[PDB]
Amino acid sequence: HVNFYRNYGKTFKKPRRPYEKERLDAELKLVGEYGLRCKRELWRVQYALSRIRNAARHLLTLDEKNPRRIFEGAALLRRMNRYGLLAEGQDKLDYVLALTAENFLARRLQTLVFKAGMAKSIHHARVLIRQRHIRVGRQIVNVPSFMVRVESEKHIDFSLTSPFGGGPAGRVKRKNQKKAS
Amino acid sequence: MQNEVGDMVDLYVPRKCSATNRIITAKDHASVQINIGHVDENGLYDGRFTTFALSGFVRAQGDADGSLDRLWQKRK
Amino acid sequence: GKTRGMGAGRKLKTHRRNQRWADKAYKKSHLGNEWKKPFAGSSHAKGIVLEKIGIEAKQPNSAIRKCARVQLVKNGKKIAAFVPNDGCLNFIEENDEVLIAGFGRKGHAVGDIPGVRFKVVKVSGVSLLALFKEKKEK
Amino acid sequence: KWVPVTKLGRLVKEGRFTKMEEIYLHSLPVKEHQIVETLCPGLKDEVMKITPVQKQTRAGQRTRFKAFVVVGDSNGHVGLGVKCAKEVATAIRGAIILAKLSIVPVRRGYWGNKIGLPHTVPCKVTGKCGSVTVRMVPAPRGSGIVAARVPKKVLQFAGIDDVFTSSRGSTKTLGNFVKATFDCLMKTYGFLTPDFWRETTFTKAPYQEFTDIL
RNA sequence: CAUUAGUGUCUGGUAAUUGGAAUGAGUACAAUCUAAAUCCCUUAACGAGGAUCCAUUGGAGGGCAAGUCUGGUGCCAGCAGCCGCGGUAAUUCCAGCUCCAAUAGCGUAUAUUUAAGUUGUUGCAGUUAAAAAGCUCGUAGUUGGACCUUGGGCCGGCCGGCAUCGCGCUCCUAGCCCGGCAUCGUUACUUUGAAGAAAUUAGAGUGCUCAAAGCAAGCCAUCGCUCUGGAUACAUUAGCAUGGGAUAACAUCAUAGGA
RNA sequence: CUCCGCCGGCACCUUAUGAGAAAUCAAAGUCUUUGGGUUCCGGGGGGAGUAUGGUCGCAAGGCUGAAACUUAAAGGAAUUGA
Ligand SMILES: [Mg+2]
Ligand SMILES: [Mg+2]
Ligand SMILES: [Mg+2]
Ligand SMILES: [Mg+2]
Ligand SMILES: [Mg+2]
Ligand SMILES: [Mg+2]
Ligand SMILES: [Mg+2]
Ligand SMILES: [Mg+2]
Ligand SMILES: [Mg+2]
Ligand SMILES: [Mg+2]
Ligand SMILES: [Mg+2]
Ligand SMILES: [Mg+2]
Ligand SMILES: [Mg+2]
Ligand SMILES: [Mg+2]
Ligand SMILES: [Mg+2]
Ligand SMILES: [Mg+2]
Ligand SMILES: [Mg+2]
Repeated sequence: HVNFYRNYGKTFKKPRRPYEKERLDAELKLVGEYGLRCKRELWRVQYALSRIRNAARHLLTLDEKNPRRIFEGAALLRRMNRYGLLAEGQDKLDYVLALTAENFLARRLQTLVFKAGMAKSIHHARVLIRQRHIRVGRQIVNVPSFMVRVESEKHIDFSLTSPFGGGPAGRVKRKNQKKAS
Repeated sequence: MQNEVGDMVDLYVPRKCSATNRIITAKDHASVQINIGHVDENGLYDGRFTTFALSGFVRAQGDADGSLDRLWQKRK
Repeated sequence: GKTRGMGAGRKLKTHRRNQRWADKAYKKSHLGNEWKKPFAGSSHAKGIVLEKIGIEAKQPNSAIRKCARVQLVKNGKKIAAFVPNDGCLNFIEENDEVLIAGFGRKGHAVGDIPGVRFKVVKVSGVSLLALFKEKKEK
Repeated sequence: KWVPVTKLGRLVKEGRFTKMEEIYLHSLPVKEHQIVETLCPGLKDEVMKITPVQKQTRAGQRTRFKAFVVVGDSNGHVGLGVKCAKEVATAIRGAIILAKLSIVPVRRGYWGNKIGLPHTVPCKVTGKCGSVTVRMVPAPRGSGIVAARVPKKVLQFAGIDDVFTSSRGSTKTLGNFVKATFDCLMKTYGFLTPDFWRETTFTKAPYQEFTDIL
């Protein structure tokens, strides 16, 4: 039975200590400020960050002129720059370890829609993205955790078929017009 | 010690015992710092002295006296 | 002291092999007497209720702990199972099928109930939880 | 007010001391807590544990409360104070004053590369109190503090950001655990590293610079 | 203004307050999907006022986050992993309210890993907490003192190439009389290489709308097709080959049977 | 018999710069800064040095040596009281 060969994986991990106030409050700060739906969204960002940090630490352990260090360091730095996760002049691979989960959270399409105007709020931005209302280059994206790249940050705008940047009105805007007539 | 951009990032480089080269920590209250004065000529004293530091380890072994005796025998 | 020779690998490995038997967990899992236990290396087991007995609690407490003696279908052993909730003993009747699980602590008695390491979890194909919380009836 | 009773206290009141490092360099015993409270502007305190101890008597058991207070600016000074008193509030007050009296320097270092601000302990360091031994190992930047709650609070008040910690003994004895952690921090400055190989140029001690004023 | 007020800031909210805007859950013409259907992706028209289109599982003494609130019961019934609670003023039972954690999921049983430096090679212990055999001898086993040049220089920009007081060559490679030749002690060790299935793991590339994935795809005038990709690495032990000869094994110049 | 010195014993006294949970210890030091060599031996308290099999003994017994079950502590050092 082929299709048994399709891979799949886990994206987050629960905390070792269930109830500690300090972590609880620190996590709720982020879940509120960035308008996330639950702790799992924060924990998957942490897990992705821990992956990239283990890679960076391994490459930093080796010695320069090691072609693995060279090749993978250039690739990892390019990946970090491509998503705006790293300022200019920072391509030293020690500034990857300094990178924070707030930086990943800052690149989600929810946060960028809020930060670009268009939203008036962080929760308005989410409900705006999950209602087919926002496009990136030409495509209607409705996943708030899209993680835009720095190149495509310019072309974000409203959809051509949402009332707020497109064409025809919605259910209720038409419904009131018909009952009015 | 030094940041890689030239800066000096330690605060308070400690003193080192002049007999054993051990560090004299902030909380080592058995250490002393001796200033022995320089006699030159008529009057036989101006504000010129040489300084020696002894940590609590040496002072507690008793070897402070021998160490000081041997460190004062340096000629200039 | 410990052997440290380069050519001492046999001595170290055989020594660890001998000494691991001094460890109660290793010996418990590697000696085979778990297949002689009531459940025979199982999480749960089904049984028929033989009678309802009721057991006292140990000294610092004072109460009657209401348990049902069950016979295991798979092997015919006879055990006692606590019926956990207030009034759930009245759901238990005579000669009805019952699903029993462990008590926690992996075969060791829990709390103040003397010599009982099993608990009743289902009766007549219906949960004690649903009967105590009125979600389903039998 | 203050009206200090020590030579250091007098020199601090006249304001001829700006940081604590000129008292650290000369290993001077700091006997009045106000000396700290001027030289360290933003020192933060925290109660970590209140523990009741008892002595048996013919009439009954006499109870006293012992407080553990860690203090420190998160920029390289920490102190730990423990105080036993008949009432929790006065035990806490005495613990604050003792913790301020005990403030010690902690040197920070880099794990692999000397970029930016120092983040870890310089090298592997250990501390012991009673049966508890605490080991602190340098960690890569951004790796957090891998330690239990007690040493984590102590290290946070120290301004160390990344460190790998290991421990042994009865850490559930919080007294010895916290004092072992403090003892581990205080000896980061007692290890002879090649950047300390340079010969020392001695300076006049504060009792000797300010001779004419006293 | 901060005086003496008073309200207005980001709205924080019991507010079944008022107000429209937005949307897909559901329903469904149609097209598409498909071997035929189906689901998805597109989509006409329907489809949201908060009683419903109604979120649960466990908890609230400590560990461990969250009530010294109100009824019931009275060492009973019951809870409780452990410590413990309940004997007429229950923070622990039975319930209500309220609060807490995770959340389309959460609880329980059993097995296993972590915690566990409580199996310890790294890395634990043995006076008194468990634990030095009553004492010595002794074979295997493990362990084993020091000692025999790469030391003094040239050489070109880490190393080659020489020279000091470098056991040889006919035969393979063989400079224009000239480096750098092979058998007349073996191994461990180390260095480099070859040959090592894929899938899995790590990892390069790539916007399946994101992701888990997959091995694709991207440009053309997104016009009679262009550029393509489908890397790379890890792989203990054993076996093959290559340089090194410090460290350590095993064999061994006093019958000179030596060259 | 007196004084001095060097090896080798049985020990003792004073002291941490040491170690340890401490009592204490100049070896129980040179340990998270953990690696000189080697043998025996421990892994919560009981059950239990018990049952069983083997082996040695005239015998008493010696050596070797479990499991089921049970239990939240048993224990070491020191302190204040009684
Ligand atoms: Mg165990
Ligand atoms: Mg609930
Ligand atoms: Mg409850
Ligand atoms: Mg709790
Ligand atoms: Mg709490
Ligand atoms: Mg439970
Ligand atoms: Mg108890
Ligand atoms: Mg509870
Ligand atoms: Mg309740
Ligand atoms: Mg142990
Ligand atoms: Mg005894
Ligand atoms: Mg003993
Ligand atoms: Mg032998
Ligand atoms: Mg003698
Ligand atoms: Mg054990
Ligand atoms: Mg035992
Ligand atoms: Mg005693």
